[PDB]
Amino acid sequence: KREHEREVIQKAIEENNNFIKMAKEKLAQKMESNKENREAHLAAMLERLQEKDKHAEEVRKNKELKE
Amino acid sequence: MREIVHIQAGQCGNQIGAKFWEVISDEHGIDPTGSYHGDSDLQLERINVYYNEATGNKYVPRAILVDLEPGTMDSVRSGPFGQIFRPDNFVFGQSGAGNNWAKGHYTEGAELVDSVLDVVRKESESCDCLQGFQLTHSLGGGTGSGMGTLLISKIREEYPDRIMNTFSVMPSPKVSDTVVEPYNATLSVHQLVENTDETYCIDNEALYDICFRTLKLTTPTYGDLNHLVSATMSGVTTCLRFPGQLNADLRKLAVNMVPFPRLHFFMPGFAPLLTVPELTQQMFDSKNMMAACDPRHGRYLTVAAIFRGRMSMKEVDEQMLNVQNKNSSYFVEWIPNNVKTAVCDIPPRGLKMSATFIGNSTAIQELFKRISEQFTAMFRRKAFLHWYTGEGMDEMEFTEAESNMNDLVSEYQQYQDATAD
Amino acid sequence: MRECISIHVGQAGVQIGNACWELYCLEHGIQPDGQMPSDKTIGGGDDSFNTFFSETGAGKHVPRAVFVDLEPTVIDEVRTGTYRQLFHPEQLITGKEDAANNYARGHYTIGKEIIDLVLDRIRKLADQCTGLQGFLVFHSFGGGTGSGFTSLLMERLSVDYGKKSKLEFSIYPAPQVSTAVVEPYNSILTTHTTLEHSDCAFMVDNEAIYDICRRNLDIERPTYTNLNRLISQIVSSITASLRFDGALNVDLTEFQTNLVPYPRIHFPLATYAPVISAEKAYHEQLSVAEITNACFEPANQMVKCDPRHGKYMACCLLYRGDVVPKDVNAAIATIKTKRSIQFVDWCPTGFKVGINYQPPTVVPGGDLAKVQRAVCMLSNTTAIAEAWARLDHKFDLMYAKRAFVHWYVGEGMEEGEFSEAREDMAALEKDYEEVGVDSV
Ligand SMILES: Nc1nc2c(ncn2[C@@H]2O[C@H](COP(=O)(O)OP(=O)(O)OP(=O)(O)O)[C@@H](O)[C@H]2O)c(=O)[nH]1
Ligand SMILES: Nc1nc2c(ncn2[C@@H]2O[C@H](COP(=O)(O)OP(=O)(O)O)[C@@H](O)[C@H]2O)c(=O)[nH]1
Ligand SMILES: [Ca+2]
Ligand SMILES: [Mg+2]
Repeated sequence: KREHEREVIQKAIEENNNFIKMAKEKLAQKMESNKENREAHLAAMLERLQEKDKHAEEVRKNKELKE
Repeated sequence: MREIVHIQAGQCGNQIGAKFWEVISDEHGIDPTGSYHGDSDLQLERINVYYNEATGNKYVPRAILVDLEPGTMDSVRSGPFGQIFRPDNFVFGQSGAGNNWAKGHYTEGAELVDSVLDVVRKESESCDCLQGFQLTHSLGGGTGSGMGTLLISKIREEYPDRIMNTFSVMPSPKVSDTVVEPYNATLSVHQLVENTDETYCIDNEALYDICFRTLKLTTPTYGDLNHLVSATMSGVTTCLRFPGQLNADLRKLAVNMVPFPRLHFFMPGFAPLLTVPELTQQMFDSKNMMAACDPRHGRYLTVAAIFRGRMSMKEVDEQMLNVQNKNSSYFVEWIPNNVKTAVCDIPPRGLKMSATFIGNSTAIQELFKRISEQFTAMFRRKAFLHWYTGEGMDEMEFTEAESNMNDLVSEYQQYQDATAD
Repeated sequence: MRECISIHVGQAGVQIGNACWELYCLEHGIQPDGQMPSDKTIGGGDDSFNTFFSETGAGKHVPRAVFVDLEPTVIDEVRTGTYRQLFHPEQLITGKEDAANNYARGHYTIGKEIIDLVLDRIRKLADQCTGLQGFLVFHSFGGGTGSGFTSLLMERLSVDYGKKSKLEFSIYPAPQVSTAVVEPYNSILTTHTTLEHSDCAFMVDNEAIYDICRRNLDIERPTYTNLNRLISQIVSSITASLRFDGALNVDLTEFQTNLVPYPRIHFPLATYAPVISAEKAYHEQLSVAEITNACFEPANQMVKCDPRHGKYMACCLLYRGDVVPKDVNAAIATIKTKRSIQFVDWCPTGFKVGINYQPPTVVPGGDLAKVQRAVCMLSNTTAIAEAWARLDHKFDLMYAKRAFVHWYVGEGMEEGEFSEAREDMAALEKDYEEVGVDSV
C-alpha cells in the first residue's frame, strides 16, 4: 500500500507537469507560426508594392526611349 | 491619442479638403488662428485626432496640402482658415498634370512625390500612435487621381500596417466635359482596389442630381456640390472626433465594414438635405445617397448609421430595428447584426438633428458600371491613348485596369446573389 | 490565506471591475482612500475580507486585482476616478493601441507586447499571498482584448501556476450593445482556446442583463453603467462566501464540486433575485419563498435559455441577508412540487444551500432597491448549451463565406484555427447532449 501511495502522488505530479509542459509548447508553437505568417503576408505586400516601382522605372524609361 | 494624417491632392482634392477643415474647426471650436474659443470640453477630448497642439495653445491641422500646380495652393492660403495650416505642409509643383493620370502617377507626380513623402514622415514620426491616413481627391483630374494614387502606394510601402482611407470624388458627364475622365477614374480605381482599406465614394453625378432635383439648383456650382461633401465628411468622421464607443478609429471601422479586402467602396448618405423616423427613412432613401446607386438594386453587406443631436436613444434603437425588419431582403442574411448605429450629442452647425449613413452595398457596382461603359466607349476606339503612351504607358495597362474593375463588379454580384442555405 | 486575485481584461472586464470593487468597498466599509475604520489589525490580518484585500502599514486596503487593457482610455478613468487612491499604479496596465475588435491582435500582434509585463504584475500580487487559492478573470467574449488577450493570459497562467484554479466571468455578446460584427468569431476562438485552462466560467449574456434592466428596473435604454451594477450584484453573491465569514456560509469551492461533473461541463447558469426598483420595493417585502421562486423564472437568468427544456446536473442556492434554513427548506419543498425541475438520472436531486448573513448593499444613485434578503442560484443545466448553439449559428453564417476572415489571416492566423475552434464547439454542444441522456 505504501508503494501504491507514492505511485499515486507521483502520477498527480507527472500529470500536472505534463499539462504545464504541453501548454508551454502549444503556445510557443502558435506564437512562432503566427509570427512567420504575419511576416509572410507583409513581405508579400511589400514585394508587390516594390514591383510597382520596377514598373514605374520601366514606364519612365519608355518615355525617353520614345523621344 | 490616435492621430490621423490628412492629405489633399489636386484641384478637387484641395477644395473639398479646405471645407472639411473649416467645418470641423468650427464644430471643435477652433478659429482661423488655431485658438480654442469653444463652449464644451467635448470639443477637445479627441481634438488630437486631427490636430497638433502648438504651444500658445494653438491647434494646427495635421494636414498635408499637395498639388502639381501652385494656383490651387495660393487660393487655400487666402481662403477662410488659410493661415491655420502649417506653412511647411504646402507642397506644390509648377508643371501641373493637364488632367493626365500618367502625368500625376508616373512622370510629373513622381518628381514631386518624394517631396510630399518627406512631409508625411515629419507629421507621422511626431505621432504618439498613428491610426493611418486619409486622402481627399478627385479621380477625374490628373494630380488628385494619378499622384494621389501614387502617394497612396508609396505611403503604404512605408506604413504597411496603417489604415489607408480615401475620399474619392468620381466624375460625372453632368459635372465635367473633360473627355478623358473615364480613363483617369478607371486607372485610379484599379489602384484603390489594391492599396486602400476604405474608400468613401463621393459621386459628383449624385451631388449634381441632389442639387438639381432635391435642392432645386438649375446651375449647381462646385461650391454647391462641396456643401454636400463637407456635411458628409463631417458626418462620417463624427465617431473619430468625439468621445464614443463604436468605430472610434479607422481600423475598427474597416474591421466592421469590410467583409472582403477588395469590397471596401462605401456609399455615403446624409439627412436632412425632422423626426427620428423621418431621419431614419431619409438616410436610407436612394435620394439621400452620395454614391448615385439605388440600394434596392443590391444588398447591404454592412452599414454604419451616425445620428447627431439630442433625441431619444430608445427611439433610434426602435427605428433602426424597424428599417431592418421592413427592408430585410436588402441586407445579406449571412452577416448577422451587420447594421451598427451611433448617437453623438453635438449636431452639425445649422441642424438640430442630422443622420449620416455609411453603406457597403453591392449596388455600388452600378457606379462602377457607369464608369466602365464610358471607359470602353473610348478604349475600343483607342481614343486619346497618345496622352498616355506618350508618358510611357503600355496599352495592356489599360486592359488590366479594365478587367480588374470588371472583376470588382463581378464580386459584388457574387455576394449579392449568395444565400445562407 | 485563501487569497483570490482578480484580473480585469478589456473594456467590459475593466468597467465591470469598477462596479465590483466599488460594491466590495461598500460591503466591507472601505473608503475610497482605502482606510477601513473597522479593521483594528493595522498592516495585515487573516479576516475573511483579506481574501480580496491586502493591507499596507498605513491602513490602506488594496484590491488584489490587476486591470489590463491594450488601450489607455478606459483605465485612465480608473486612474482619475473616485477610487484612484484604492489602486497602486502598477496594478493598472495599459498599452497604446487596442485589439481593434480582432482576436488575432489581442492574442498575438498587440497582446504579445504586454503579456510579460502583465504576468510580472500578477506575480507581484501572488508573492504577497500566504495561500493563493486562484484567479478570477473578467472579460468580454466580443472585444479583441477580452477574447484574444484573455486566452493568451489563461494559457500563460496555466504555465506559471499549473493547476491553480481559474474562474471566469465572461460577457457573452448581445446585438443591443455589441460593438463589432465579428463578435461570434472572437467568441468561438476564445472559448476554444480557454476551455482547457478554465475550471469554472460564469457566462453573463448582455441581452439577459439588458432585458432585466428594461423590464424589472424600468430603464428604457440601459447603459453599461446600468448593466454593470446588476452584474456586480451577481458577482458579489458568488464571491461573498469567500469574503465573509458565517456559520451557514458554504465556500464557493464546495459549490464547485457539485457544479462541474466533467472538466468541460463547467458553465453554471446564474439566476438572481430580487431585481426591483426603489419605487416598487416600497411597502413590499419579498420573502424567502418569493425570491427563491423567482430563481426558477427564466426571465431572471444571466443567460437566455430554457432550463424547463433541459436537465439539471446541480442546483445551488446562495442566500444573503435575513434568511434562516427553515424558510429556505419550506420554499424549496413547494418549488419542487410546483415547478419543472428534472435532474439527469446520474446525480442526486438535492439543492445545495449557503446563507451569508451580511445583507446586500447597493451603490448610491443606483436603480436597485436596497432589500433585506437576496439569492443567487447557480445551476448546471444542459440548457445553457443553447447559448453555444446561437453563437455557433452566427459563426457558421459568416464563416461559410469567409466574411472578415482576412482580418484575422492578415494578423498571422490560419483558417485551420477557425475550423478547429468550431469543431471544439460542435463537440461541446454534443457533450451537453450526451450528459443529458439516461443511463443503461
Ligand atoms: N456588461 C458590460 N459589457 C460590456 C461593457 N463594455 C463592453 N462590453 C461588451 O464587450 C463587447 C466588446 O468587447 P470589449 O470589452 O468592449 O472590447 P475590448 O475588451 O476593450 O477589446 P478591444 O476590441 O481591443 O477594444 C461588447 O459586445 C459589449 O457587449 C460593459 O461596461 N459592461
Ligand atoms: N465635387 C467636386 N468635384 C470637383 C471639384 N473640382 C474638381 N472636381 C472634379 O475633378 C475632376 C478634375 O480633377 P481635378 O480636381 O481638376 O484634378 P487636379 O486639377 O489635378 O487637382 C473633374 O471631373 C471635376 O468633376 C470640386 O470642387 N467639387
Ligand atoms: Ca485585517
Ligand atoms: Mg478597447
